[PDB]
Amino acid sequence: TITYTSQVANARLGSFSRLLLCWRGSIYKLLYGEFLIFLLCYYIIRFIYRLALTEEQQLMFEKLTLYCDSYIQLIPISFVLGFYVTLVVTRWWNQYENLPWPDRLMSLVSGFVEGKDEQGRLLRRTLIRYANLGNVLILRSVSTAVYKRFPSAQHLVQAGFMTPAEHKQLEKLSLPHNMFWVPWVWFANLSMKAWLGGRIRDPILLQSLLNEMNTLRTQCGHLYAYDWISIPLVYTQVVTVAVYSFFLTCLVGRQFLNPAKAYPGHELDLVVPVFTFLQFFFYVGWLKVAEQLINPFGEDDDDFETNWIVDRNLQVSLLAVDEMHQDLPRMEPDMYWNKPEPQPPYTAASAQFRRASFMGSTFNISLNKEEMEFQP
Amino acid sequence: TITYTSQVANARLGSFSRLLLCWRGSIYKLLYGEFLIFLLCYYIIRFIYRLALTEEQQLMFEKLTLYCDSYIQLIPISFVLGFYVTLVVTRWWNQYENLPWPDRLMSLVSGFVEGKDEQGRLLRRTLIRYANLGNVLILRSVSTAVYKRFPSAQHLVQAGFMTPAEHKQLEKLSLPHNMFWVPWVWFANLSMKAWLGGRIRDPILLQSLLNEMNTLRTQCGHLYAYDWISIPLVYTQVVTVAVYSFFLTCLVGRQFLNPAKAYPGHELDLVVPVFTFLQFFFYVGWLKVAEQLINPFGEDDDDFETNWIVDRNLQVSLLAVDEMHQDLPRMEPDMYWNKPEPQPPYTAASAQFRRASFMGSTFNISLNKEEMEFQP
Amino acid sequence: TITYTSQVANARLGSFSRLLLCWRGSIYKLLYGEFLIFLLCYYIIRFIYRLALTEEQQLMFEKLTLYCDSYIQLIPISFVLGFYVTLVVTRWWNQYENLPWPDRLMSLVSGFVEGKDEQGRLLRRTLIRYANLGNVLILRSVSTAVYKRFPSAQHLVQAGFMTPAEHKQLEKLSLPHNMFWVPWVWFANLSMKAWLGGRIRDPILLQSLLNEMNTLRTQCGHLYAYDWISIPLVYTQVVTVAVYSFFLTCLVGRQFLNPAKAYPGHELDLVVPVFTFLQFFFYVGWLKVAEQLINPFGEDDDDFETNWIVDRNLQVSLLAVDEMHQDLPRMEPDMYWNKPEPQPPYTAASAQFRRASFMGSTFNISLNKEEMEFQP
Amino acid sequence: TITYTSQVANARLGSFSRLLLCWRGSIYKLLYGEFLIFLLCYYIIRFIYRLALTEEQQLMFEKLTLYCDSYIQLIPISFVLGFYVTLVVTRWWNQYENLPWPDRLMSLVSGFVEGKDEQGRLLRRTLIRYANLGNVLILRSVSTAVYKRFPSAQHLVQAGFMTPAEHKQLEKLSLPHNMFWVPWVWFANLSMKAWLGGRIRDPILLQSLLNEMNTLRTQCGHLYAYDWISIPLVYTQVVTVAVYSFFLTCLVGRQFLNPAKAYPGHELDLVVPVFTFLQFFFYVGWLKVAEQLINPFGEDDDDFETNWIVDRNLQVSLLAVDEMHQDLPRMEPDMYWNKPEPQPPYTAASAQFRRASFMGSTFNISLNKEEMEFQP
Amino acid sequence: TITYTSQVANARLGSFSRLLLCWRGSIYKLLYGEFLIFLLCYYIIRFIYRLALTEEQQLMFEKLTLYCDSYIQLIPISFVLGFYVTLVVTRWWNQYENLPWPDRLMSLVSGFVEGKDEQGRLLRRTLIRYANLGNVLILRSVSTAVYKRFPSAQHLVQAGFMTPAEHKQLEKLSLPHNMFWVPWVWFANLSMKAWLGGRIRDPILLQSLLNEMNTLRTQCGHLYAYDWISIPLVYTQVVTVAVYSFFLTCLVGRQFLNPAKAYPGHELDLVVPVFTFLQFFFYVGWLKVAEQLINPFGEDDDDFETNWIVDRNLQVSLLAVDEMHQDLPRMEPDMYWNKPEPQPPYTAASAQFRRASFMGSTFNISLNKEEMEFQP
Ligand SMILES: [Ca+2]
Ligand SMILES: [Ca+2]
Ligand SMILES: [Ca+2]
Ligand SMILES: [Ca+2]
Ligand SMILES: [Ca+2]
Repeated sequence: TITYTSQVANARLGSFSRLLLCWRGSIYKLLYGEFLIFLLCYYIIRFIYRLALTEEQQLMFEKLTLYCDSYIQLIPISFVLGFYVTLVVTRWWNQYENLPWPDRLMSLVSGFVEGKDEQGRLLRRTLIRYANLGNVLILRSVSTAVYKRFPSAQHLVQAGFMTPAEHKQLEKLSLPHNMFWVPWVWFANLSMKAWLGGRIRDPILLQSLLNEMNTLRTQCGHLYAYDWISIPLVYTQVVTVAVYSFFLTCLVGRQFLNPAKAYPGHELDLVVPVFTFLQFFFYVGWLKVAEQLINPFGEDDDDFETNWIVDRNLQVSLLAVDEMHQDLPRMEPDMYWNKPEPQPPYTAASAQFRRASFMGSTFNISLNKEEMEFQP
Repeated sequence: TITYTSQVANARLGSFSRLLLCWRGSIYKLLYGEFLIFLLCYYIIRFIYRLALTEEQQLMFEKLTLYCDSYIQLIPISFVLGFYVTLVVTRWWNQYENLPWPDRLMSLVSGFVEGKDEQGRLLRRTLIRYANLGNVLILRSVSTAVYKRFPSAQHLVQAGFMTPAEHKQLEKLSLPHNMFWVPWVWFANLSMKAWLGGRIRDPILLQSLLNEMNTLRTQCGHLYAYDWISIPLVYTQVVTVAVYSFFLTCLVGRQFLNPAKAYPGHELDLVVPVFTFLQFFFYVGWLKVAEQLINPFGEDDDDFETNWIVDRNLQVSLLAVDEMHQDLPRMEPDMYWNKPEPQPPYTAASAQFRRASFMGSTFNISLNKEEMEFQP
Repeated sequence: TITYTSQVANARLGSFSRLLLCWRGSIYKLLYGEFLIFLLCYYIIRFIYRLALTEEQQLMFEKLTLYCDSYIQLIPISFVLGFYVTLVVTRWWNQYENLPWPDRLMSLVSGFVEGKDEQGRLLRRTLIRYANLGNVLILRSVSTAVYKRFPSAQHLVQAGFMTPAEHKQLEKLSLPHNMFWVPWVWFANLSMKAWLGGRIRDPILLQSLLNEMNTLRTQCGHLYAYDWISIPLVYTQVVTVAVYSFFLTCLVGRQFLNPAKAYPGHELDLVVPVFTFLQFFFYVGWLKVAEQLINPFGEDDDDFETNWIVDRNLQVSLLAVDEMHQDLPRMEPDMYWNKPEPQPPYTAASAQFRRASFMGSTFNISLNKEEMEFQP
Repeated sequence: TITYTSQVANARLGSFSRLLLCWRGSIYKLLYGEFLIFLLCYYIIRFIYRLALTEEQQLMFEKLTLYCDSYIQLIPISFVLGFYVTLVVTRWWNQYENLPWPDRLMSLVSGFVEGKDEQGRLLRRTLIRYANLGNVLILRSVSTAVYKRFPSAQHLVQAGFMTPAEHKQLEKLSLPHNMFWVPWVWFANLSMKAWLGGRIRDPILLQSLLNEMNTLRTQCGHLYAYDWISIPLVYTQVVTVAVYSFFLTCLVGRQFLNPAKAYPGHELDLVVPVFTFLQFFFYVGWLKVAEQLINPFGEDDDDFETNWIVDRNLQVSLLAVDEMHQDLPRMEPDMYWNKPEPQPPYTAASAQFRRASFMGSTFNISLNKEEMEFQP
Repeated sequence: TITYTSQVANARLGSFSRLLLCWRGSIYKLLYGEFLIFLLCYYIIRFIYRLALTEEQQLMFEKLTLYCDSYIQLIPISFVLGFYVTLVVTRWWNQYENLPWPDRLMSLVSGFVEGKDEQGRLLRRTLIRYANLGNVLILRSVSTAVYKRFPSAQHLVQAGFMTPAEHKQLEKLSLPHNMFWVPWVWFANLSMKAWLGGRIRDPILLQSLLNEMNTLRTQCGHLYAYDWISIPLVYTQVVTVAVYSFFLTCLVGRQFLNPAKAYPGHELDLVVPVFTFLQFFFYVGWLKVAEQLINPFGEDDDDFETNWIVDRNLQVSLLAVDEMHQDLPRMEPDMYWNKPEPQPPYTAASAQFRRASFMGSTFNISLNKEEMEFQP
């Protein structure tokens, strides 16, 4: 993930132009190889035309170039690119929104599962670890970076996400499917056992715990669904062929012809086709947006930091359920204990951000005395 | 379903160009016959024009071709196709999202329904089987593959999805409607009976079970609604007529005219309309996307794997509710039992994915000593 | 509602072409009268120009055609139609999604409301009938077909949806508003009475029932809102004028002038404007899609089957709450009682749909021995 | 709000054409003044050009007209208008969807708040009046019509929405913010008091009441947010500048030049620029749609009927919570008491709407005996 | 945040025209510097071409001028700008919708947390302060104005949002991540303590409180996600490159060539490219919309008022949980105590807004005696 929120916080002079001096996750980094290939082919064709071709062959090549330049518009690359990229971006944000965060579940577990002793600590840690194990299983099934980190269940055991007993259990229940769903059944059964054993005081608390776990399960199922059901290959091929055919046509239709013939478009000859290169950047970068966002769990610069998410979730959930359980800061009267209208101060750099309350768009409407009189 | 997520994980050089080589569920497989027909018609017209027509006929044909060429417009067809395809793709993804997964309900059943004895086993299995039976009924109503697998309720009984007693009850209840709703009423009544018999210990747990079952029922109802209420036939015919009128006009407007006549745009006389064929590929593939995705439960290569979904749901739900009930791995302290900040290790292949935590976009904002001072 | 899902299940050769031979709910059926009027006007203008203009007249009619045919492009017909029809289709699907289905509420009632005696039967039937009565009241307020079926509350009483006592109570409560909301208050009060009388065993069950009933009420309110708040009249008029002015201009801009004049494009008199007719079909059908879907509760072929929905809902809900209450099939061990991995059989027609489970896109990633080794 | 649903129920001949004869909430009513100003400017410029200008001044004006006519483009304005109007319409429908309806809360209050005596009547009426008071406060904050009806809290007291005691309490609680949130705190505290006093029999019922009240609070907050956070003024100015620059250019670029000059675009002047006026109609009406819908709580014809909504909500909620409390129609067996399959009759006007049930798209598939046999 | 809802309440004459006289948050304020730079470059190029080039160089520049003009298109730029700006606007509205408001939680806390003594006051205030502290932590993480107001946790303690004990606890819990999640765990633990101590009378009320707190936590997590996962830098660079390349080509393509050369479209030599400047305004403002809305928490005119939101939330929540707890206005019969149909009066200004109730679109349908007769 490449973040430039701090850079684009305000709409300053050349705000988006300053972002053109970036390399990581940039259009240059994404399409420099394709641009080099296109440049090589373009200049190879140019040299072939100027040198190898005879006079009649050159005349035929010039007619071909004029014809290709005239027929290029008949490729609606922009229409298809816009629609396809919109679809890809929507799927990308949905896939992010389906990333499971254990914060709500961990707060519920810390609040509800009682016991400051070893048994209570173990129960809370086991529940949060089941949640994290399910999340990590789905993530390693759907993300190449997570898979490289944990290429096997033995790797998961060594990393601490799974105990040897849990690994042995997963083996006994093994079925010819992805077993990311097992930790949720484990969580349900362990929560029921805790409620029956008095560690969870009420069925409403148990139900809340299971509701949070089920929300996480739905998120993981959505991640699996996005991984499995790819965007239609036919649609992807349609967009790809459009872009590639456009630029393959440009390779012959944007060659500078010998000025001796003085064709309307080719009176002046400069070696570099600057506007063809600009079109290449525009269209191929538009395509690269989809090429990078189609699988947001790869190893691209703008792909999600799944490994960091996993590490942070483990740390935060374990800390919340173990060290933060029934461990609260001292409860004392606050700064505004007897202040009817608290007014937190402003710093010098923030004093200009003090605004009056907005009371509604009708607040400033002016009416006469007779206008406001109720009628019988 | 055709999956290429592995292939498109990273935005490598020519990633979509590599996908262009796939055959299954591809644009070539979808439109080769239509392309053959279009090519045959185009070249029949060409041969007629250049072999049979007299001089006057040829002059009239050239005038008509020049007249036709101006009519062809890309904007209207592009708009109609883009909107129709966007609607079709949105409906296709919604239809997938309405596929019922019994994971949440099965975890709830495994947790809440008590009893390791034969009666408890039977109760849990019957509940999960009612859920799966409703799912399979709707799926065989809406999916041709599932229907071919289970062409009759007797086939459902033979496959083990429905018992002879359940089949008899369904026949007794038969109404002139799709009876896919009966298993949900059965599930509600059986859950109420289990709660009254002490197998379910709390009405809160009963309510959670019924909420999950009702979510499944709503998903099945959405599947039925998508199967029943097709996209407006008028809209489908409008898009089809747009595409066919465009290409029928092309069949003449794109004919190469005798270059001797020195017509404005017909200098070069190639035998193949390369750009017209590229337009055919793009637009007919865009239409084929909607043709394939309009009914995602058919037998297309890109259609859903309803049979696999049914089998996996049955196996997973039965295992969870029967073998996984109150069967948990030993609860023991984990690797980070007394590690305040656990740090799971990284492998050699994943060490490059270790990232520092993102602490916010305002983190790096610099302020002076005076700027950070509160004012009264 | 015209269903062609079975026909468009697979993307076959001419899949959408075969849909052009349909009559009910078709473009021809929708716009044949408009096309006939346009054709009559066009051929009246042709005859007027060819046999009523002296010559200077003919010369000015030519000049008017060579002007209308050129400024015709000024109309943003495609943009307007696309953007308006997208909104119309979205509203149409939302209106369908707000159709109340009593399946969840009826399962909840059948389960929760206890008593196999006459009083229990009456209570369950009365609750489900209140739900159905509210649904039918809103449907007859918003749908012309349902109103024609039940043009009065006396008709509702004669049809069995409302009791004479309920009709008298409605007349007693009558306010100068649509009284479709009364059955929901009746349902809430009857459920409270049933809980107080011991027929409902728990406030949690009562809350679940009221949640389902309130979801139904929200759906009915959304139906009322869609009926009341029509799409902006200015927005509809803009698109209507855009289409009508375009096709009124075409009447004089797409005429075949005298070939003697040798006007460019006007040299050949084909009599029949094939492309003008194709454009008429395309655009007027794009507009007819919105015309038909703007009120999905009218009497068009593609409008919702509100009467069938009412009948099916009544029958299904009554059966579920009366005949199916505490009436379950015998609970016996299933076919896979002791089968760890059940595998339902495949028929000959479906054997090709047996697929290997998808284990994730990272499943086939290959790594070296050192790549998978954890580092310190 | 202008309603034409009954008029557009069926897609009849000229269904949308018949709507061009309406005045209220019409494009004519919205843009007639702008059209008159534009016409005056156009015919001032035309008369200056053919009268005041000298012989070479006319040539310069013709050159300017051609130069301007070249730069009049449809796609940029069309695209910006489409996107902006789509956003405006989405916000308009969301703002309607956030209008609070007290129906669910009133049904819950009537059911749960027990007691047919004076204390119970007062409690139920006070709760429903708190809900209505919050709704009215937000409505008078966000709607000009509601503000004009109730320009002060004293007006609210006189109208009966607030008691003098509630007005005094609001004055005591006065903060420098909009105080529409106070009635929700009042409702929560009164509900807790009622539960503690035995009037509400269960904390589950209390929770349901508070959930409905909080849903209403969220709707009111969304209304406040839409009132406060307007669409970006930059975006509005961009769209306005696009439209106005277009039609300011059209003032000179669409003048009828001298036909004798034989200019390509001007061989026949019609005095009245019919197509220019049609473009003005289309684009200015498209912009006026957004102008009217940007604030749907104004006083336009198509703006929401907030005053009627307030009146109806008050009347319906008070009736439901006071007169309909534990007042049910006599519970008696219905018409289909012992009818296994009820079939309500059809009138002569609706007999054609009787339909056979839809059993699924796979119902009609035909399979051979060998094809339907399960394989080992 | 710039509000003009009161200005655009009604669609009046020049409604959006009067919005062009605004400076704050205006297109002029956003793009004046860029327009100045573009103008300076354009006139530098013009002066060079007109006073420094020789005859042959001027001829070459003239040819390059038409070459550049031929290499300019509007369709792709409009398409990409429209889709990118739509995405940015959707994200902007989502980011606003994820701003946490403590209204529902504060009402629940005031209702449920019992006790008018100091312990109860302290408990309620501490819970509401935990919610506000979490909100403020996320806000200072994601918003530059809030960060400048509270550049440190010491600043938060000095402003009263955090106590010294809470600050010490946060330091003790410090992890290498954003610690904005700690207050939710604190809230859950304090709520559990309050329920166990009898301050919360029921686990149902506890569950409601925790559900509201978890909704706030989800909103804060969405704010963090929007701050962290920026829109793809490739997409941003693509849009920026499109716009900037378009105008870079325009710099030379829109130069006014020497009129003496009588080029196709350069007869006039207006010194100011009025239409090029209008296009600059249009497109650069369309881009500046996205530039301003990409980070809605900066310090732009149209950016959210996070500081005011924080202050208002603190004041309102503290008042609601402390002073408004069990402090209700006297419950007395209302104005319509025994009026079956209350009719609040209308003022002279709003008398015209009194409307008859909408009874549905089928209300005015007319039927015959035979038509409305039920059939056998
Ligand atoms: Ca990727
Ligand atoms: Ca299909
Ligand atoms: Ca209709
Ligand atoms: Ca308005
Ligand atoms: Ca900003």
